[PDB]
Amino acid sequence: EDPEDPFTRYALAQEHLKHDNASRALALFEELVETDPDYVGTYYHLGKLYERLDRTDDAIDTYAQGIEVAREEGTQKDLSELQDAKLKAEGLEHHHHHH
Repeated sequence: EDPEDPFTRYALAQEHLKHDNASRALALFEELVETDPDYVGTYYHLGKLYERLDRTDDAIDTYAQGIEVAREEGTQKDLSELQDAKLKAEGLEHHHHHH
């Protein structure tokens, strides 16, 4: 187990969230997207973190990317959660746009 492995650094990013180092967790999840666009588990947790930081628009984008890889690469479990997490984010700022 190295913090370079996708699941390990993902789980470690969750630990950074718990230590209030949300900024360090943010960088981990954002890198997880750019390097491993396949890893659906990132997109959920990164978007949730975006909503915390009032980056709700960025969250919508991350969930949408997640949806594509959830339906093809992930499972229906992933797909439903990402579609759900964005539809509530559409109503946070209530300034959501047509994707």
